[PDB]
Amino acid sequence: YFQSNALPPDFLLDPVEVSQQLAPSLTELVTLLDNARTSEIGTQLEELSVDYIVQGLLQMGWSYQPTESFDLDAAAQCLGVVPTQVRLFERLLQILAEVGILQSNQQQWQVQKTAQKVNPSKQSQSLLSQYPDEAATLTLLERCASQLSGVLRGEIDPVQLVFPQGDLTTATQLYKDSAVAKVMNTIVEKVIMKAMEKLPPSRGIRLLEIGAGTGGTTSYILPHLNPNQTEYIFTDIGALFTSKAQEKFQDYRFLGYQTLDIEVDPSSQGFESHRYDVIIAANVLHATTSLKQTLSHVRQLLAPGGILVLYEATTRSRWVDLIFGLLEGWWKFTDYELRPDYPLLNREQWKKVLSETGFTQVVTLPEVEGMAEALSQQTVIVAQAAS
Ligand SMILES: Nc1ncnc2c1ncn2[C@@H]1O[C@H](CSCC[C@H](N)C(=O)O)[C@@H](O)[C@H]1O
Repeated sequence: YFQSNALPPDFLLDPVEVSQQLAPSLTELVTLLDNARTSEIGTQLEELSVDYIVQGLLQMGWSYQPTESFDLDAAAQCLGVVPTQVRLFERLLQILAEVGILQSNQQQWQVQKTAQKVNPSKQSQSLLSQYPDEAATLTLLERCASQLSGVLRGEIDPVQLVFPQGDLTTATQLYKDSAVAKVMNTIVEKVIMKAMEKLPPSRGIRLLEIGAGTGGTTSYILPHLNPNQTEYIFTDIGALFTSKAQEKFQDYRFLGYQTLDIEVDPSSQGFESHRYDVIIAANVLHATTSLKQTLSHVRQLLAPGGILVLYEATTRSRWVDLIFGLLEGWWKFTDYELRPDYPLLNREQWKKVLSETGFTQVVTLPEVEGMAEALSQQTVIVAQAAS
């Protein structure tokens, strides 16, 4: 029975082996997603996003006419974009170019077509009656994007728009109970419960969640953990998040709460190096300045042979730009050799930097043949600390 608990968690299954065994469960799980419905709603949200950008630009006095060329800074200064929001402002122009309203050569911008009248809020409500199931996303897009000009002009701290004290959950319902998040979060749970199904009765398991928010992904895991054999450290950079979560999860008695900034050495923050079996980071690692230093801090927490579970969006999204792209974390990135103009990585980029930062046996999920395109826009990545 008893082997020494000081020795590494050799009992953990391999991510590839976990992926193999869950494969039939995933082929049934991804068909529960509506191919057309989540595709329809995705396209329309990208069209709505344009409306919000045009609405916001006009409210700042945008007066540029077709053929006219302007400089990015000059336009920012004209419309009153505060200096810290010009990165976001550039991306909003890049989006107008994708749809043909603007064109870009050099760092100069030329108007192609005059933008027409928009009422994105009237159209938002239409979408809400059509698709009440994505109400969290439209409500949050409404609160953040219908205030874009306030944000670009620095009159609103976007934190109060995305994560105000009186409402941290709306941003979590997006991460937790959207159609796609339900699939991805179930994978996170099934992966974690499969990886540990060989845990000796003699040994406890230690999990640590980075950037856990108010527990969007956490809530999928906790119902399956064995309180007698588990320690679960709920961390976030913000104390308001851990405090709301402690309220939500108060009757799970095996939970620890603590604050962690994954951009600074976790050992300087009260965390033991290389003594966590499983690290969860859902939708957080991208929001840092250097993925290599961030992933090296993550690696520093993992026991030899321990498991990282990552949940990340992998594609550009205009409606996401109008919510989380308002925040500092979205544009923190400075590792331009890897991330030239957007904080997110695709599946192949994530595998690459993970192998460079001391991980192996990297799996990306789901990978099912006829799955919805929307399942290719997000991924669960499982990787093993390379002993
Ligand atoms: N540098 C950092 N270190 C740790 N957490 C961070 C961080 N920067 C941002 N975060 C946290 O990352 C979270 C992104 S939203 C949280 C998502 C969460 N997994 C959920 O499903 O609810 C925020 O709560 C934010 O506070």
